[PDB]
Amino acid sequence: KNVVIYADGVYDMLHLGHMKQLEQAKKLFENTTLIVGVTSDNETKLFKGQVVQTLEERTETLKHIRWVDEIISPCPWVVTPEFLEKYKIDYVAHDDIYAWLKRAGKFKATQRTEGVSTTDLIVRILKNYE
Amino acid sequence: KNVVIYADGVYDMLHLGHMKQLEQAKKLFENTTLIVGVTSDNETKLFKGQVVQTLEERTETLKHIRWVDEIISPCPWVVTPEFLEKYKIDYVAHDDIYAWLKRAGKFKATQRTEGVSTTDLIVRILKNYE
Repeated sequence: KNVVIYADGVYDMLHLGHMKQLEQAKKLFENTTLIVGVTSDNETKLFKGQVVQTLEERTETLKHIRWVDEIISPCPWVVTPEFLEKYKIDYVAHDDIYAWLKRAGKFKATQRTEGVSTTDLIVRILKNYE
Repeated sequence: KNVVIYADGVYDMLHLGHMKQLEQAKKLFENTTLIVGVTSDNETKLFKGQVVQTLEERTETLKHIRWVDEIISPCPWVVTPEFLEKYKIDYVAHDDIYAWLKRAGKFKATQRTEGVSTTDLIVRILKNYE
C-alpha cells in the first residue's frame, strides 16, 4: 500500500510556502514515504543563481519538518529514470523537461503559496521605518 | 510512561534555533507529548517588543515541525500552577520568575543555538553587496 514520493528543490530559507508544498506531496496518497532531494551549492549557483544557505544548513532545517521521511542531500539536479529505479520512487512531486514523467504516469502536481516568504517578511519590517 | 512537556515562546520567523530547542524539549524523556504555547500579539508587543508575524502565521508554521504534538495558541504570558493542572503538564521546558517551577521539580532546561537566525541571514546577503 505504501507509495514512495520524491520532491526536490533548493529549500533556501525554508518558510511556510515550502512546508505547505511538502505537506501536499506527503499527502498525495494515504500511505506514503516522502523523500526530499536538496540541490547542491555548486549546481544551484550555476543553474538557478545564488543560494543563501549552504547545503548542510538547508538540509538540517528540512530534517525538522514533519512531512519529510528521507532526505537525499545533495540530490542530482535532473531526475533520471535510473534515479527513480535506484530509490524505488513511484511519483515525482512538483509545482518540457518533465514530459517523460507525465508520460509514465509518475508526475504529481503540487501548488505554491505566494506572499509567505522570508523575502516578503523583511519588507514587512521595513515598511515600519517608512 | 508518557510525560507531558510544555514549551512556550514567541516563535517569530521560526529558524533552526527554535527547531533545535523544540527537538530538545521533545526528547527530554523517552515517551513525551510536547505542547507548544504561542504568545499573543498584544502581549508580546506590550512586554517583549515588536513581533513580525501574526499569531496565526507563527502558529501555522509551528504546525509543520516534527517535534510539536499540540499547540496552545494563544497561550498565557505567565505560566501558573492552575495552568499546569488544567493541561496535565508534567514539565515546563525553558532555556527568578521560574523559581517556583524549579522548587516543584518541573523545570527542564534547554539551550539556545547562536548565529542560525533569520536576522543573521540577511546580513549574509548584504555582505555580498559590500
